[PDB]
Amino acid sequence: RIIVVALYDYEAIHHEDLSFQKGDQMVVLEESGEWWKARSLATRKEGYIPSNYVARVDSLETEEWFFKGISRKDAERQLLAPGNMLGSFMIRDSETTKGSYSLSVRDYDPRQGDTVKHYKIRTLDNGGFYISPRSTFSTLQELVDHYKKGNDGLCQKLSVPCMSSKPQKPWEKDAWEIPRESLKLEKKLGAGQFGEVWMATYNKHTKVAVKTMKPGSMSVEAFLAEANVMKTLQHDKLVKLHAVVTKEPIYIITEFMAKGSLLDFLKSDEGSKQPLPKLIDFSAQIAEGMAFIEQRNYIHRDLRAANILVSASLVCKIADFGLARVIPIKWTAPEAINFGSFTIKSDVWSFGILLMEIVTYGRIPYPGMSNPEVIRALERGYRMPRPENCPEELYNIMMRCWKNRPEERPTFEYIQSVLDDFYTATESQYEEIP
Ligand SMILES: COc1cc(-c2nn([C@H]3CC[C@H](N4CCN(C)CC4)CC3)c3ncnc(N)c23)ccc1NC(=O)c1cc2ccccc2n1C
Ligand SMILES: [Ca+2]
Repeated sequence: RIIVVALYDYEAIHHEDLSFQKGDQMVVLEESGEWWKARSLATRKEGYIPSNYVARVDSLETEEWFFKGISRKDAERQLLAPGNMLGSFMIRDSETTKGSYSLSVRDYDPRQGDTVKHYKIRTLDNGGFYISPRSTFSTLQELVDHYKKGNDGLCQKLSVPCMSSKPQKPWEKDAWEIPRESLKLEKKLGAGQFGEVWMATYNKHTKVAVKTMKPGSMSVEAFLAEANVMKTLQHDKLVKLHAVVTKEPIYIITEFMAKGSLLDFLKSDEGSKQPLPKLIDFSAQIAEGMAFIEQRNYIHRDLRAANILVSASLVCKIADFGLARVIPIKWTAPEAINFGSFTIKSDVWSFGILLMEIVTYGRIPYPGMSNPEVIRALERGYRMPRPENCPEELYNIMMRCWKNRPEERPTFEYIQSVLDDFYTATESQYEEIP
């Protein structure tokens, strides 16, 4: 008999899903991935729940101050998000020391400003935890209680856990292919050569974006096999593919991103208020999604700010992964223009051009130059000059992306790592403490 507790409130919106409140316990009847079948102990109702809204009773996940599967760089992002404060903290899974835990605390340095600091939490036998050998605790819960009153060596005494908002509800179960009838397409957001993008609603309670495909050269079955495969390549930095309407014209359904494209966003008023570190943070999120593509041995083919989407919390996600592989020379590598050699390394070239888009708040690449003019300039070894608000070191990344030989271009794994810690010396990623 397996009992889970509700981490968040959930209101049912489908046929068989259960509503519940935070703290509700439930008996697990089935584990089916995204949705579990359960019995509420509160309502005695049987039905489906999102499994990301529950954790085993008394597991660490149930604690306000604990964040499962969260990286150094995400801890920092979350802790730097609106809603938090000096001393805001989390205990999380250690990223570099598998099986152990780390503390992340919101701090403030005069010389640099709001920062997040990291402390290794240490474990062995005894089942105990210490950050510094003298100060020892039986449970993680005792550790947090300590560094809540007074900062015994810590940069900052702990105040309140980091802020969590509720996770995205998973798409309805068994609803990869849906009837068109399930959709209300409410606002045309854009339209072009291959179809349209619309703001829609799926069965009344879910806002989605819908891409409608003009019937083209491509087959129907040939288009769905790619979507089918693309849907399995889920990542936090790729827009979520939810569903498809298989009858012509093909509708593609993704999560809705509140801020539209990175390009429009950068050019908006709020866009122009983003300081360089944030612009750098955006690049790092994009590099992360591309690291993932890279590691799975895939290729985007059409990387640029028009194909990056911004959520309302300002999370960047790569869009149109898969599409340019079924179906703009200024973002394309010379080998790809000249011979059609598209590779992860030609995506790397595109990433450098996008990095320039971000630093220039959406200015077109090679301003005042035509496509032909660009082709020849690059052949003569020209590169865009460093803009004003661009640190030399950020510009060197761009230059490395634009090496004429594709083999000499960095990997996205290395770009991400450079972008992630652009203001942090390796030695300084984790605080010391006697
Ligand atoms: C639902 O499908 C998609 C939707 C979007 C999308 N575009 N826009 C704006 C962006 C600015 C635009 N415009 C810019 C210019 N300004 C001036 C006006 C506004 C208007 C439209 C959005 N706004 C909010 N949420 C969204 N999800 C989107 C992008 C890609 C896909 N599809 C895929 O990614 C995809 C297709 C696909 C096909 C096959 C396999 C995989 C596949 N995938 C992952
Ligand atoms: Ca250190």
